[PDB]
Amino acid sequence: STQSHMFDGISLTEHQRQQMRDLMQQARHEQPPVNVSELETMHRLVTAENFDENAVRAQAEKMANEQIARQVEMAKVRNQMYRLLTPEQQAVLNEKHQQRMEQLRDVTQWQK
Amino acid sequence: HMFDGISLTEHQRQQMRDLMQQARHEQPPVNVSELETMHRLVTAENFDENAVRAQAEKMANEQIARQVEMAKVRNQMYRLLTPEQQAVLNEKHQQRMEQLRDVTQWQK
Ligand SMILES: [Zn+2]
Ligand SMILES: [Zn+2]
Ligand SMILES: [Zn+2]
Ligand SMILES: [Zn+2]
Ligand SMILES: [Zn+2]
Ligand SMILES: [Zn+2]
Ligand SMILES: [Zn+2]
Ligand SMILES: [Zn+2]
Ligand SMILES: [Zn+2]
Repeated sequence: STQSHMFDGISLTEHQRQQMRDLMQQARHEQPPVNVSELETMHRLVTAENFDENAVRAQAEKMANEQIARQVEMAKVRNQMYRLLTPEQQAVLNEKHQQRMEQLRDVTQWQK
Repeated sequence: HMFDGISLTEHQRQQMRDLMQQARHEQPPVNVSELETMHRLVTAENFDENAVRAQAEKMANEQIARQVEMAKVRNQMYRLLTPEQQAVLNEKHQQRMEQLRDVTQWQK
């Protein structure tokens, strides 16, 4: 899923938005477009009378081992978008990120 | 989502919510560490494809365990259902599948 609102709280000259959106949808491209297949077999497994954990694990690992490519590509794009920014815009980015992290930890502790 | 369109006694509704909480228990927490080193990679002046790969995988593991535990519980819930309800679920499943398919050839 897109990082957007990734440039929330950030703006971001208009040519910067041009260069951004072009191509940020290339980051909407090579996102994860699921199969009716993955979904059908997943469904069959989940709906089964007795559960086959090893099967579902197998299917998960396949799916992931797949996505990894996309993951990497979209990471590349993201990095480009990042490089297209000013150290202060960046500052704000890294701040947003760090916030997000803290939130995640708070949630970890609460659910611990 | 997966029950979208099924109901469903209060007793069993609470069973399922109970199971849901205890599931947000048995499942792996978001490894904020890997997230750190990832953001860190993504924001470096020069980009290390292989490094990023290493991290992607290193996270993949938690991703998998999540999928498996989530399926474990979804299946527990399905078990809780009654024959009727399970059939309704099949209805919704097939509808969903239709929409999906009919769309996966659109516009073609
Ligand atoms: Zn089916
Ligand atoms: Zn299903
Ligand atoms: Zn696949
Ligand atoms: Zn906090
Ligand atoms: Zn605990
Ligand atoms: Zn950080
Ligand atoms: Zn990040
Ligand atoms: Zn990991
Ligand atoms: Zn387990």
